[PDB]
Amino acid sequence: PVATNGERFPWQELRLPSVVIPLHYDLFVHPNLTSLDFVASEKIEVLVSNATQFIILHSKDLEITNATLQSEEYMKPGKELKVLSYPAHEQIALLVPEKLTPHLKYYVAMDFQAKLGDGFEGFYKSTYRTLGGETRILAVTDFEPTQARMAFPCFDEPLFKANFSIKIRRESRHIALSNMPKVKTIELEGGLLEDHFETTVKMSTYLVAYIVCDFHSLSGFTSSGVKVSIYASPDKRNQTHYALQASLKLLDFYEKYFDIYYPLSKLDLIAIPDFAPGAMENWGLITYRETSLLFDPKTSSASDKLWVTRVIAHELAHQWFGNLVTMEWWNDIWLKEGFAKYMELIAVNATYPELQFDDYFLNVCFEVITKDSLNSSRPISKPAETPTQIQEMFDEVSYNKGACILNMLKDFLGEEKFQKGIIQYLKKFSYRNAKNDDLWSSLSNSLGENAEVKEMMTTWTLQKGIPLLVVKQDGCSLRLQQERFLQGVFQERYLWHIPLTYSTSSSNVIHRHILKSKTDTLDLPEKTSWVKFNVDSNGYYIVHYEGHGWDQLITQLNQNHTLLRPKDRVGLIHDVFQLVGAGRLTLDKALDMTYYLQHETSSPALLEGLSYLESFYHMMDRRNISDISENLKRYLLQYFKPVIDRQSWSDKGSVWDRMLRSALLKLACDLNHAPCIQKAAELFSQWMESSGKLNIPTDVLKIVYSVGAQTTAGWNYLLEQYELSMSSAEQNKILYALSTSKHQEKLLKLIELGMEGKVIKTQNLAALLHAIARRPKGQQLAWDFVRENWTHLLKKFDLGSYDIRMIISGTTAHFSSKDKLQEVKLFFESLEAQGSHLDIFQTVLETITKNIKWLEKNLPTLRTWLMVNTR
Ligand SMILES: *[C@@H]1O[C@H](CO)[C@@H](O[C@@H]2O[C@H](CO)[C@@H](O[C@H]3O[C@H](CO)[C@@H](O)[C@H](O)[C@@H]3O)[C@H](O)[C@H]2NC(C)=O)[C@H](O)[C@H]1NC(C)=O
Ligand SMILES: *[C@@H]1O[C@H](CO)[C@@H](O[C@@H]2O[C@H](CO)[C@@H](O)[C@H](O)[C@H]2NC(C)=O)[C@H](O)[C@H]1NC(C)=O
Ligand SMILES: *[C@@H]1O[C@H](CO)[C@@H](O)[C@H](O)[C@H]1NC(C)=O
Ligand SMILES: *[C@@H]1O[C@H](CO)[C@@H](O)[C@H](O)[C@H]1NC(C)=O
Ligand SMILES: *[C@@H]1O[C@H](CO)[C@@H](O)[C@H](O)[C@H]1NC(C)=O
Ligand SMILES: *[C@@H]1O[C@H](CO)[C@@H](O)[C@H](O)[C@H]1NC(C)=O
Ligand SMILES: *[C@@H]1O[C@H](CO)[C@@H](O)[C@H](O)[C@H]1NC(C)=O
Ligand SMILES: *[C@@H]1O[C@H](CO)[C@@H](O)[C@H](O)[C@H]1NC(C)=O
Ligand SMILES: *[C@@H]1O[C@H](CO)[C@@H](O)[C@H](O)[C@H]1NC(C)=O
Repeated sequence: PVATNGERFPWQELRLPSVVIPLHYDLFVHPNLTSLDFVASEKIEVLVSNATQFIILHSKDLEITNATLQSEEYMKPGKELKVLSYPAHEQIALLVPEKLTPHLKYYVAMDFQAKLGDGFEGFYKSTYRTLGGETRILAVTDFEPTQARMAFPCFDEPLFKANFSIKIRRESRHIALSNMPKVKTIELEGGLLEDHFETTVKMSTYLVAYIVCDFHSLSGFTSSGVKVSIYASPDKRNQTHYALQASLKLLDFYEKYFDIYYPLSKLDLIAIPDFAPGAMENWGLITYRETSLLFDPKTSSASDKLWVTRVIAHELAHQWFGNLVTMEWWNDIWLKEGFAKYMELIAVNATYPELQFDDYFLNVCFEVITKDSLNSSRPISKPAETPTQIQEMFDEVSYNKGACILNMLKDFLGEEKFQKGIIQYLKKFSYRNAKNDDLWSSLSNSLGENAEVKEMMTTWTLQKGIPLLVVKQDGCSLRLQQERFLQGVFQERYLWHIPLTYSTSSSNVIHRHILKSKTDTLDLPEKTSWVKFNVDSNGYYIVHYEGHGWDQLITQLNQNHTLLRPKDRVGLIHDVFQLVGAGRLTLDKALDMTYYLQHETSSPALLEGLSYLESFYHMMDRRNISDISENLKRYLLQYFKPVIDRQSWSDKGSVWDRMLRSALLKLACDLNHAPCIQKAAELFSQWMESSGKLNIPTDVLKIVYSVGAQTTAGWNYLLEQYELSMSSAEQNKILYALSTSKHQEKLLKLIELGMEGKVIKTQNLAALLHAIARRPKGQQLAWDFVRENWTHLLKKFDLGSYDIRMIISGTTAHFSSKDKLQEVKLFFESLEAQGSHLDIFQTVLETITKNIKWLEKNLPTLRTWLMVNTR
């Protein structure tokens, strides 16, 4: 069953056969950054197991021109092979003239060439702007999951590990980096230089990497002698300082924490200009977006600092979770991505406790629950096959839900027993691969009535959705049922092994009960006012207090809120508003709970609460529901006047202090509070008049620019300043500010530039569209554009890239009318070209219907509740 030139093709599965295992790759690459193409050769030391007529391996968009097979027994230098190509599985078959012999080592050699990548995949070209306005080319790799094969032919599944010796030829004006450090640089006849790189460790193909560029570094050494260097564009070297400092502290932490040294002499962190993902964990050569790594204190803010620290810690943790211990197959991608996200917490809490990152980790878990509460959610670990359905595994479920469900398990086993379990996991499967079950046996065993942790996690990993815990308190006995939590019912299948954590009014001691059933009972050792299940919200479930249970907790908040823990509070605020969407509580209960927030000073809770009230304002503003929006404006500005007026247009104070400032000054300026608009307007006007000279504090930088962008003069100068900027973070904030214009031609212009890709890089287009679509003046525009340019979009990105998923989601999911639901339905059916299908078509439809339902069921309550206040 087969093509191309002619005949049958030996192997039919899209997975490779087990029979021939690579041990080592010699790989020579000769890129040309004027021609924008490359020539290359490799030699794959392979080991046969079963006898065979055909070697099979991956290759894509590669012209193969010579293919020889040598041996050491057998047939010494050396015989030629025939190449069959089968693009539909991205495979090529090497036909041999002789049934190869078991247990012997051969050498597969091919010459191959291709144009440098045109997109964000395989070995591609990126560009950057010099301070002088020069444009400069570099070449870079991104192979995850399956684009190693676009750069050199190989056994491109992450189970087929091997050693890699890379050689790279280059002009004198460039450097070459790769996974390993550079052993030597030999000069050649014609003036060109060639760099030789230490042979790698055993590793998967998706992590192999190499770059050619004219970047400058800053370097440092960890206590363990590792040479960390931070590579970036030449005129951006000042911005590499924080990343160096942090990575140093972080690698020290990770080394000790895991009790496993980082194996390589060096670890490079490079800031690539055209970079689709946030970062990529390429062993010893970690590639990052400039916003994931660079930092300029004149222009990056607290949040940016927190983000850069977070991604650095994420990618450094990958060096152990992923690279050192790789998953067997892409179905279990979370073992890498989830653990890496979890370790951000542990590592950043340890190295940078001033950042208060653990309060922010709750945020990330809650934002998961929001998407995980629909029918069309999926498990963190489900099977995967085709080139599309592997790319579908890359999102936030396999990632954040992963990290939260791990964070739960830390709490249930304690930091010390959890740590010891992953130390053994890492050591037991070092330089090797591991399944889901291999992790659980490692965490249970660390005699003997059993931790049977497998059973507990089978239900959190391989099963969809999230539990709701309902509790009734009749005097001194507690009723406990569990249900699947959905966002529209009145579920017939599911059941979790959910550890529980309750506290009471009587004492603040944490008692623990587990559970492995639909129903259960537990009596408390006291009569008491309230119970609060899920302490600090370290579990990944939602609590509903049926009977008077909710009302007690709200009267507790209004009386003396500090008798609940500050994380206990954010949990309750969250849960209440979600249960309104569930139809288990009524909106007035939720809105009444927001009264205490004029006394709340824990910014976690205060920001959470405000986010719901701001969320409602924006729902109302996008629909033209003026009477409610104008009331909700007025409520937010009068209630919360004290805390708004207490805010300095400054960079002063803690991290949460600075984030609260940015939030509240944004809210005030988004709701047209004349004092905040006039201050912002002054700061911008002084700035533009001085021509970049004055300094807007970084925490009000978005606010000042966005207000400034309402005048035509300001918008045009901001777009100009965008192109000249040397901070990708300032640029980010400028792009937001530009996308808050009311002028339709201006919003379109931004989209057109983002298509064009020269001034506003294409990597920013999805976020840009979503920025526009969020607002009432651009929600239609953005929608029209995405439909009318679907073909035009799908040249620039493949579906289902993260980029395409966020273009669909970001232009549609905020809709909340029956009309627009139909428009989206229509458009989604229309895409039964190859288009249909993606999982995100369903989840958008369910998201829009959720908004339809929420409005019909709760809007008149929101209207009256606001009118009750005004009296
Ligand atoms: C990728 O392709 C480039 C051309 O597109 C090539 O640049 C060229 O390099 C040669 C020397 O290496 C220059 O020619 C020189 O040599 C001849 C004698 O053989 C002399 O007649 C000339 O005076 C000169 O000394 C070309 O001038 C040069 N082209 C330019 C404009 O720079 C790159 O070297 C290739 N890159 C790699 C790394 O493969
Ligand atoms: C491929 O990588 C492996 C490690 O994954 C290398 O094996 C190391 O070899 C040295 C010298 O024999 C030993 O001291 C180490 O114990 C090995 N590493 C570990 C930690 O197991 C091997 O050198 C590489 N192979 C090639 C072809 O160079
Ligand atoms: C190779 O050998 C073993 C027998 O030892 C067999 O089980 C395995 O299937 C063989 N590989 C194939 C697919 O021919
Ligand atoms: C394949 O191309 C190489 C280029 O290095 C050449 O030396 C060789 O002669 C070619 N193969 C054969 C069998 O001629
Ligand atoms: C950063 O500033 C220092 C001193 O002010 C200067 O020497 C250097 O050129 C600057 N670096 C960059 C990349 O702008
Ligand atoms: C946060 O960090 C400190 C150590 O710096 C520790 O006392 C505390 O237990 C940590 N919490 C978590 C979630 O690890
Ligand atoms: C959830 O919703 C619809 C209708 O109830 C159902 O057909 C669908 O299969 C469910 N979601 C998925 C993708 O399982
Ligand atoms: C709230 O309760 C705390 C703890 O007893 C107490 O210190 C404080 O004075 C109380 N304040 C109010 C507002 O009742
Ligand atoms: C939307 O806003 C416009 C401008 O204020 C207003 O004229 C119109 O009444 C609103 N649309 C509807 C149908 O309410």
